[PDB]
Amino acid sequence: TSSGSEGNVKLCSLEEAQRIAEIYPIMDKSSRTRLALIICNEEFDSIPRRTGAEVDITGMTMLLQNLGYSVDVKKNLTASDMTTELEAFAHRPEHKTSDSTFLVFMSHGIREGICGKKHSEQVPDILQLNAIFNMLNTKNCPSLKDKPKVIIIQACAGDSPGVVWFKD
Amino acid sequence: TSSGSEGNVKLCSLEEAQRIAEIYPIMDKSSRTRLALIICNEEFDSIPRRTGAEVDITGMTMLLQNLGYSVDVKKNLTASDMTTELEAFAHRPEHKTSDSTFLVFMSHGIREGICGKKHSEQVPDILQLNAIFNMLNTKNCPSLKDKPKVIIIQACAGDSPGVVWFKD
Amino acid sequence: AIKKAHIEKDFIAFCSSTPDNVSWRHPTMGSVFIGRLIEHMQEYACSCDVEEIFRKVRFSFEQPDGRAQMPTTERVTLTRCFYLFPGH
Amino acid sequence: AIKKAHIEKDFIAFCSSTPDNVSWRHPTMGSVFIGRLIEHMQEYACSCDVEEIFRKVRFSFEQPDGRAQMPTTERVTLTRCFYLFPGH
Repeated sequence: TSSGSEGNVKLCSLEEAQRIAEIYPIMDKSSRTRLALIICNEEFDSIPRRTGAEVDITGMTMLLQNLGYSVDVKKNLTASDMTTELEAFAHRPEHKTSDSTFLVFMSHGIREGICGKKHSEQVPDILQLNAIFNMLNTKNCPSLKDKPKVIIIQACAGDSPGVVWFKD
Repeated sequence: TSSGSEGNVKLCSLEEAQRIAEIYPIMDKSSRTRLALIICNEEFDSIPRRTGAEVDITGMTMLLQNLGYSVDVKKNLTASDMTTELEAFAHRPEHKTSDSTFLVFMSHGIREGICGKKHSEQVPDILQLNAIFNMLNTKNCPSLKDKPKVIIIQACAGDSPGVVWFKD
Repeated sequence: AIKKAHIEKDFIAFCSSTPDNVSWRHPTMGSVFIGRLIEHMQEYACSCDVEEIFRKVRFSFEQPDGRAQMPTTERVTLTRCFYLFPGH
Repeated sequence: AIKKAHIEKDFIAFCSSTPDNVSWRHPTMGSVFIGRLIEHMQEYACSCDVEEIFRKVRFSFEQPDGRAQMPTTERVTLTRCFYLFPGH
């Protein structure tokens, strides 16, 4: 049923769970404090508005909650603000009593990385993927050591359509 | 038995093969012309000699042959020579009658990529991973379209030991 | 006593397109990759690990149309299979 | 008639260490990552796909010593499971 906490996510039954040393351990449902962060940039200074971003926010937020994660949603941030927010998210004590995390980044994008709210071709405002990993690794985020860190990115990686032609 | 063509690679039996729409198709063993390339840099101009590289060449060459690939081995090349060789490997007509390929790169490495034979801190000679993919993609290598392209790299990705301390 | 640990481990990144290439977003229906991921997570979280789910997402993009993109898994240091075990 | 195809697809890269970090090589025994890959390919090519074999290789590096490295899978666009089916 969709009225439950897992909503539209198909449930894994007890017989299915037993059928599945090579798996990441899952914490007790009663005591665990699962955390997830979504950063979505809709309104920008120079780059056109990202219409339909609210559908993506709603969708991902509901899904991550369905999988048992408490979801933090932050909107329209510069690359500096994202760095600050990611640093703040890494320091959250709930991670210690969590078995995993989910990071979601949604924005306009270029080859170098994800665009902040103030990005322009003259004055770039870019968050590199390399910076995300660095803030969430064992050195800067010891609480998520040995725990799966899933990063989801909705953005362009450049300008190319990504296609080539071939004949039959 | 190790005297066979597969050597020390454990064989997949007929009952095992049937137990395994979600898999890459395999071409007929009789007609297929599987190709693999190994580029290994042992001798350099400025960077110290890579002792033990011959063990890596022997090991990988025997393994790729065991898995059914005809192996091309090229040694001590500049970044320009590697680019030329990779372009030449992409043009090989055997790829058309092959189901997959294996690329192996073994050398000294930095954060930017793989070192050529003439590499120094003053005059860099680096092959970027981005260049490898570009030469083997559907645009520059149409023969390997829809076919698995496996890239193996033995190199440093920088100078850091890659470790952090934690207490019990 | 202190012990050594890998600085970078147990990471997986899933991007909406390959390097140099664009990702698409419907102005009212939302992003293609995001909607596709949700659909696949809802269906396959019960029976598949995250690496396999992500592969299935890539497969759903296999036949390109007017708006084409190929989602990419990047910088994987997962040493185990990550099952979500939804409902538990 | 012409048809559209993804420029980048069906790729997988397996590197010896994570970005910024070193990879090790024994002067007489060879490279650690290479020797470990061969060992795992010989054992698991029969029963596992390349993505799973690569994961197992990462797992064998899990407990770090004096010379530590974490191999990395990068830029994956495999839309299917690649089994080597050794012997066939």
